[PDB]
Amino acid sequence: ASASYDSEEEEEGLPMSYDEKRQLSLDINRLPGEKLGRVVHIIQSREPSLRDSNPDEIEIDFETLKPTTLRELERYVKSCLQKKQRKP
Amino acid sequence: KVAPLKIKLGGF
Repeated sequence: ASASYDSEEEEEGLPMSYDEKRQLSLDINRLPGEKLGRVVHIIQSREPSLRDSNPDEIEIDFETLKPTTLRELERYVKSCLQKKQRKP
Repeated sequence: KVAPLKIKLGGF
């Protein structure tokens, strides 16, 4: 009878804002190549278009990427950027 | 000439 205004906790199912996506790109550049290697594979998991290219190049498109991948990128970068300084 | 929110690693 009335929408409950659902507030979900769907990591891999939430639409990410342009602001979030923007931060994602920043957070990825905040990662060194050593750690970038994982985020590359995270994308490749869904994106065979990246695999189509050379893994030297990261291929990300924050628009056609799904929350499943986008959030997983975030989840990784954010785990690395938690930092002993932000969290002592 | 502006690209959408994408990012390359290394070269282009």
